Amino acid sequence: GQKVNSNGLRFGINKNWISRWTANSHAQTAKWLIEDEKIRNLFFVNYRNAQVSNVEIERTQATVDVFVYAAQPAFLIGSENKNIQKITKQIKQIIGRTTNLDLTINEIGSPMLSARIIARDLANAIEARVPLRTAMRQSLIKVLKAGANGIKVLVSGRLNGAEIARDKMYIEGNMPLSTLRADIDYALEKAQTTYGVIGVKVWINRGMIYTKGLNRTPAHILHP
Amino acid sequence: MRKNRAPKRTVLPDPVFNNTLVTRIINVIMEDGKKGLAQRILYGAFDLIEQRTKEKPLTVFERAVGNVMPRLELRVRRIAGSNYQVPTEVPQDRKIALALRWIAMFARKRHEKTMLEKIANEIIDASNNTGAAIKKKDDTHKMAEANKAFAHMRW
Amino acid sequence: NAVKYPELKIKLESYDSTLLDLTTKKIVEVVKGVDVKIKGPLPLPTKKEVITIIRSPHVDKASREQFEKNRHKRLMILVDVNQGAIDSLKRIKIPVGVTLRFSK
Amino acid sequence: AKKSLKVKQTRIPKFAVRAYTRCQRCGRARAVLSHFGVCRLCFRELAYAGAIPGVKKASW
Amino acid sequence: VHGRAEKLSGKFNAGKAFLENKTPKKAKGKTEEYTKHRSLNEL
Amino acid sequence: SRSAKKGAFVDAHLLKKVIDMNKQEKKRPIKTWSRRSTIFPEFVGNTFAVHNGKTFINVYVTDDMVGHKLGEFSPTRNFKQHTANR
Amino acid sequence: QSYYGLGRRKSSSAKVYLTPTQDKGKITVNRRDPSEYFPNKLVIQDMEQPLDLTDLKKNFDINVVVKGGGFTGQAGAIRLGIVRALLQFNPELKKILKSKKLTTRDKRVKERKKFGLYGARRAPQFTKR
RNA sequence: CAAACGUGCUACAAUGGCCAAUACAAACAGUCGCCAGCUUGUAAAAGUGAGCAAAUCUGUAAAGUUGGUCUCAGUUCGGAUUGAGGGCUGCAAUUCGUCCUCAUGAAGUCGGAAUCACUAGUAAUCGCGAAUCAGCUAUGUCGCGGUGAAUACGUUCUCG
RNA sequence: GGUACACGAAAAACCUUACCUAGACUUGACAUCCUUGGCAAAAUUAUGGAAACAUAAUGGAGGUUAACCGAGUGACAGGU
Ligand SMILES: [Mg+2]
Ligand SMILES: [Mg+2]
Ligand SMILES: [Mg+2]
Ligand SMILES: [Mg+2]
Ligand SMILES: [Mg+2]
Ligand SMILES: [Mg+2]
Ligand SMILES: [Mg+2]
Ligand SMILES: [Mg+2]
Ligand SMILES: [Mg+2]
Ligand SMILES: [Mg+2]
Ligand SMILES: [Mg+2]
Ligand SMILES: [Zn+2]
Repeated sequence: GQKVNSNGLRFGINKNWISRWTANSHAQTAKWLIEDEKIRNLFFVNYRNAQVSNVEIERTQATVDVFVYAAQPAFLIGSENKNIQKITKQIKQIIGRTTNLDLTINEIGSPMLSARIIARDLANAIEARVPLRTAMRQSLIKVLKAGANGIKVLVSGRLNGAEIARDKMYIEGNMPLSTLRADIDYALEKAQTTYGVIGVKVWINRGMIYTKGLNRTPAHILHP
Repeated sequence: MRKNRAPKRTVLPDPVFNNTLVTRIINVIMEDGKKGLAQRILYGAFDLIEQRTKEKPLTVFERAVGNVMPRLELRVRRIAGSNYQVPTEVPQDRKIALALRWIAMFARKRHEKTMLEKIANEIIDASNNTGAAIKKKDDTHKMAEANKAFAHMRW
Repeated sequence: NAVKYPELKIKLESYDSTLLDLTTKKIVEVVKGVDVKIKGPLPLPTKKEVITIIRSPHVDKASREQFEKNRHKRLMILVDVNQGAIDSLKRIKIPVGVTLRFSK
Repeated sequence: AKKSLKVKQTRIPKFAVRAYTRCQRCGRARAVLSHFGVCRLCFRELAYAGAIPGVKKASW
Repeated sequence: VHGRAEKLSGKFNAGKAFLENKTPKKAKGKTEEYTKHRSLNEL
Repeated sequence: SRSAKKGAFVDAHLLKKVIDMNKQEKKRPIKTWSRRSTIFPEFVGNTFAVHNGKTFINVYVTDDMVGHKLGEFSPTRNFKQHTANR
Repeated sequence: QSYYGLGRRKSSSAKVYLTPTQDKGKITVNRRDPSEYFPNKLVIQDMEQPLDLTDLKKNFDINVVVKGGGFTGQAGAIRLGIVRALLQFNPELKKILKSKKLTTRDKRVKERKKFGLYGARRAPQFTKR
């Protein structure tokens, strides 16, 4: 049957919000919600070869702060800090010149056990006509060797260009979905294939959170 | 399948007459969940019973209700279809319950005026074993002796 | 010695609770490190809004989940502040989520 | 015919009553939340991602 | 024996006066100001 | 229904045409789409072509039709007989 | 030596103050006669069941303050409030009340309406054909 | 719109209709808003006009209690439909907004074959609030409280 | 059918609107890429107008083109 979104079911209990701001009124509350969505999608869609895992937004009456964690920030930084000013001008055009931007590119630790870049690597393999079984086996074993818990990958679509759509599941370990205390990271991606659309879903388990609290604690940023 | 009888809401204390049955019949004539209206109806009807029969209403009410109590109950069992009514002895709690439901149902159909006089007329008509609740009890009683044969087989 | 601000009524409200408790603790600690008599960090009723939205895209209005957004609120009124407190009040840095309603 | 409907809503009309509210991410017209300017089915994906601060699931 | 006329005519006169009065007082709003989110009075 | 202070309502394009058309003796059908303008005493004697949705149906106003709406004296839909489904 | 009780029922608080007296209890609810405040029914007595089965001759003056609920909830609240004040005067007395469960919260509150339902657990009329 | 079905509302009534006085909630919402009070109006409402960015100000609680009247009738039941006069929103109310006032007073007196929901603060029922919304016969939807029942012997039958 | 029928639609007078009848438009009301300039779009008042739209007006924030305002221009935009 249908299941509730794993990330959305754990928000406000064990997971903090990706955007943290309080608006003045309901008219400026709509702009500040669409603006971060355009901004967030920009980082992920283009500038993808960087494996950006998550972008958080923090806004006050007039000051915009962006915190972008990546595995390879060299592509953002560019040649002698080139690409970075460009993205800054891009961001300024999106929100407006009247505000203050405060980019804070932060390098990420333990990049693998993040469901965003793993899904991105999966999506890249499928678009590159790489066989799904072979592509999947390498990603699962490398993630598992990194020293994490079970990973759940759902790859539904017109598998291998077929005319009848299927779905392939692959569990490897204990995935307690009914538990709220687990640190489960969820992400979804659209693999654009020449024969249609492929849906990839990645559930990753990063241990048990035995410290109560709405996070306020670094996530997959700490090193081994 | 249930094979379990969880606590049956047990309450009895009565104030005006200390007769649990008064509280039961109040709840029976209750409609739309208005306790005050039904209690006024019963107490005004009880007040009406003082002015006619010149005796204690509780004694008259028990004498009516004890008279309405049925003895046999004809239930339903299968036999190639339909049911050859099998007579069974009803417990005392249900026995009183069936009596109270019947008194109210025949009271709310009389040609009389406000249910005060209506239920009062109905109850007084049942204290002399000649009324509408009696006939129903008579009817259910008369039907059971005729269908005495199938009493041995129940299920 | 001076006051320059009598009856400074600071009001706090935020979508989150724990951040709000942490911030009031920091505010009280700073304001008691200076010479101000805090009346007390009392809690006010939390205004909760709930929006009901149909899960399904096309049909089945019956299946509808629900969401909530709580506006936790606190009050704290300072009697006399003076520059000794006011100047130290400038370096507090309140985490974004928390909202201030200083009414002077 | 959606994008053009979206563009016309952005442009101001000649009468006040000619102005309606559409969703700002997609172009859905019906079931739009004025508190957020977002229709009911765009509000779900953003709420399930944490973009809106403080909107958690309800248990009552 | 007026046969309608007089009463509805007065209403028409009011409407024509309204139509000929029409002044482009186009506006959109009412109460104004008192719209902010405050700060630490200078942070 | 409609308030008093407000009064009646004509689009004033019909009103300007009617004043011009009342002065001109040789009146011809007036093609108006404003079925919403109420008939005012000066319209009397003229003929209009109200847009029913498809065509312009001609209405000759009289000293009696004054007060209602110009579209009320024309139809929009038509139904005159069903057909046995079976 | 006064006694204080805090009852509750159906979202209705109660502050009952028990004061020793010997000139008739003179029960009082919100500075008003209870026979004018509550319906003229056993509910007016419903509050006195624990003040009856034990005793009321001790003429305890009752000072009731209830803010919330209807009248049955308030009566239950003052009953619970009254019993909790009685649990400070005479231990044997306060016990003989439990012999009837009159010192326990009823735990009965109105349920929340659920979506798709005409009430807490109800459901639209079902049509099969 | 000759018709048929589904889901709800209103009823066929003195457990009630009408009139007068009057007691007791919770939750939510509010600055193009909530709108107190005052003046006018048979009323919908208009004008004046504070107060409230809100545990502060505003959004009349109704059932319930008492008193009066109606005396079982197609009625002081029931409100449909229709005519006229008004109020509000809006450029704009005929197609096709709703409210008030007056006028009229269809059917219907417990509903065939057959069916639905339900195991306590629950049925039944009485109000209150919010969403989308300039306005809207939403009687819809999502919520909140007031009163508050009956029954479960048993699995032989019935559906899964 | 259960699992459609106070369902999508948490508000169809205009708008919504995707439908019909008409009056108008064609790298288009919206977008990028390219050669090329910016010394505007608005809003509003006139006349003709059912209104689209035309002919005339205050020629407009700004910032020298930032954004947009355009020309030229074919790939194309667009489809509820
Ligand atoms: Mg589209
Ligand atoms: Mg609208
Ligand atoms: Mg006060
Ligand atoms: Mg008033
Ligand atoms: Mg009537
Ligand atoms: Mg009309
Ligand atoms: Mg059950
Ligand atoms: Mg289906
Ligand atoms: Mg239309
Ligand atoms: Mg210039
Ligand atoms: Mg230039
Ligand atoms: Zn949308």
